[PDB]
Amino acid sequence: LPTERPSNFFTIQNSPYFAQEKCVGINTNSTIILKKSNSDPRKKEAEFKEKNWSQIDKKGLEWQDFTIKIFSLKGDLINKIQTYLPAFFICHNF
RNA sequence: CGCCACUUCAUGGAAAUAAAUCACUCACGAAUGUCUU
Repeated sequence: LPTERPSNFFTIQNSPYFAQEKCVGINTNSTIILKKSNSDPRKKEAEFKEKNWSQIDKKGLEWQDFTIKIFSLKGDLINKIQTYLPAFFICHNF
């Protein structure tokens, strides 16, 4: 973990998401750059580059509670949506 | 823990449809109804 990061910046080290593996490494385009630490060999330390953080294709975003608005002039459609909406989100990922 | 990327870049439908297609006014008015030898 680089010990200089924005307060909203967090990492999931081992995840099934294996795209964007170049975001941590050697090249200057990487968001987090690993170089061999001084003194002791191995046990490299990481540096956070905010400029590369901005130009990342995908980010893991978690928000507070947010609203979903469904509009329909058909009352029976809305009431059927109300029954199935809690089940729909439980059964699906996005 | 180390190392490492490929793939995909628009199809289907609608392509004009109805309303009004000339309306009103003037449709001849005035002079001459014989004149001069």
